[PDB]
Amino acid sequence: PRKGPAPKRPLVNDPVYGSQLVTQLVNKVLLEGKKSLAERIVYGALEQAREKTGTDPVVTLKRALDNVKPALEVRSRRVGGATYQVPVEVRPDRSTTLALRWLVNFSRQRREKTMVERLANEILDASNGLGASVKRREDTHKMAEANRAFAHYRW
Amino acid sequence: KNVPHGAAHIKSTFNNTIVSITDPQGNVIAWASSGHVGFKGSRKSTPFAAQLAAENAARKAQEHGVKKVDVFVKGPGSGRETAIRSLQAAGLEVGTISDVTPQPHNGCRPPKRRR
Amino acid sequence: TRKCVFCSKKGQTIDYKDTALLRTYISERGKIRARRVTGNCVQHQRDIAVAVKNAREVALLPFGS
Amino acid sequence: GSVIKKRRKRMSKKKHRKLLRRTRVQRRKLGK
RNA sequence: GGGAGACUGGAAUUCCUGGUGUAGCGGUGGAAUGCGCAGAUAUCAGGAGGAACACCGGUGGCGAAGGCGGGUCUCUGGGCAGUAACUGACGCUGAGGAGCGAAAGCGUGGGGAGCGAACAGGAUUAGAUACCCUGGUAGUCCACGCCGUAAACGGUGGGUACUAGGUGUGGGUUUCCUUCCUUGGGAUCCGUGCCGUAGCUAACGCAUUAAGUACCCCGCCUGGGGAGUACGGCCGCAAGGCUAAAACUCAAAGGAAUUGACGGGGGCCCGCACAAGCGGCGGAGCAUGUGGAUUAAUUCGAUGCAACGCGAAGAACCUUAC
Repeated sequence: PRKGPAPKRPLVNDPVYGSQLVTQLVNKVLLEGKKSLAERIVYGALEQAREKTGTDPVVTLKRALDNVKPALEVRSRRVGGATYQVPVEVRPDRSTTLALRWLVNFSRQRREKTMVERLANEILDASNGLGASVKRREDTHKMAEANRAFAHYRW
Repeated sequence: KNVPHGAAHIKSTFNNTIVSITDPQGNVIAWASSGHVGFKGSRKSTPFAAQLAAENAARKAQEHGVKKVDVFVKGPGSGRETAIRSLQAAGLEVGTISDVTPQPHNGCRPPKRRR
Repeated sequence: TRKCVFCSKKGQTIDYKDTALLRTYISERGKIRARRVTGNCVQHQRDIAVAVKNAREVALLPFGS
Repeated sequence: GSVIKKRRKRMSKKKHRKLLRRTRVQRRKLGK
């Protein structure tokens, strides 16, 4: 990656829903190398959302991630052995990536002792805006806006 | 006391930062220092310490009832802009910023340079 | 490169009393402007600097406001 | 040139001046 | 900004007096001596004193060199150009001699803010009579005299004539376009830089500001040390300066440039080097190898990266060398 940016990977269209957000989520939640189990977990969570909200999964997940999609990030730059925190805006792709990473990483903390209901509950909470992903988003924007001063390096 | 319009003096050197809020006649009503906020040694030369000192001094000035403040800044800056932003974020209104640094006309002898 | 406005025929004489002509050549802080910026010759630049110093010493221009 | 030459000269001069300082009172006593 | 004398201006540092104000300030790679809580730092007002003169301000001006810039006044030295009226070779150099001569240093009497040899602490370190930090006397400053040295360097004595040019810049006279202002262009005299032929040089380099081509005069050199030392002499209050050897010892000491190597010297470009993400080690138990102690040996090798689930891809006897 020293010379130039590597070409971006293509995304296979999701066969059941047609939008790649769900396949991105199932690829991220995948671990130990198993597509079927992760697929069934995500599908169970989505169908629990179906039976609990009564709306279409695609649009509800869309505005949930939009409401948990971050806008700015903080980056470290070191001079003379001392670090500086600079705010940089984020491309939407990495914004959605980080939001989904937060969701998946923190979906192992709900205390209802099953992963599929964990995902359904956190997806619904983010849909309602009371989820912890909203909390991390607000914390990130607080960090970005509070330390907006240190940006004269222009990066 | 009730002074609705005062002045701010920020002294930013390479080893410390001192913030003083004064009356328009110069009487000091509140002051905070980079080592007064729990920083000892070189740690009190950083911009973060300057921000905390500015916030603390601004708080103390606010309980005396000050609204608008003018800024005179002095010294080789490390925490100048940080202190200005910390004063702004504490609710005070920064009217004017002027750099008053004593610049001799070639009198006296500087100490010998280090090696 | 510009020309010395005093080397011209209509160049006004340099007087230490004349606050406007001297203030043309002092910066916003009161310091005298360099010869490269103004574009006058060595002789007239020396006259300008001496006149500005004279004006400063009699409280007609500030000592570096 | 080379600074080795000035180095030799300076060392000789330094040693001689040190010797002169070491025998000041004796030299004044003898010369007088 | 060539020199001398007198008067005088502002910024800033320190100290003193007085308000406000509280617990820190100072310093460093990090600290600690140190200064404060008996009122420091910080912020205002008043006062005392000394030294150096921001901006103009540069490879720009002046001086024989050493050197010279806050302002004004008084006294005073040199240089350049134009005219060419005047004297009519009165010129050049100069052994010895005389004068001037940075800084440090010396004598007498003042002055003393800042800085700061010496001297005290603190820190680093194996030790630190140092580098770094906190204090700090002589001195730096003024008047009058001494000393007479510097990498006092262009490491290049002074005078004169000649040998292609290009291009910056400081001072002065004139011609042609003239808009008649402007580096309008040219011509010429005197300085100060860069580049460049011919020529010179061991090379680097110099090159009309010669280290080229020639004439006049002075100073100086004869292998490296011993040694710019001893002895004698002159000068100085002193420190010391000037003139200046021999015995002995080495077979070299030097100058410039070439190729490698090296640097606690740089600049670009790469690698899962960083950043970005996934999963771990460091916590628990077990299995090997290793460092450590033992007895009879606990067989030997292996020691950052590049030794340590490595030799040894299989130790009850054999393997085993104990």
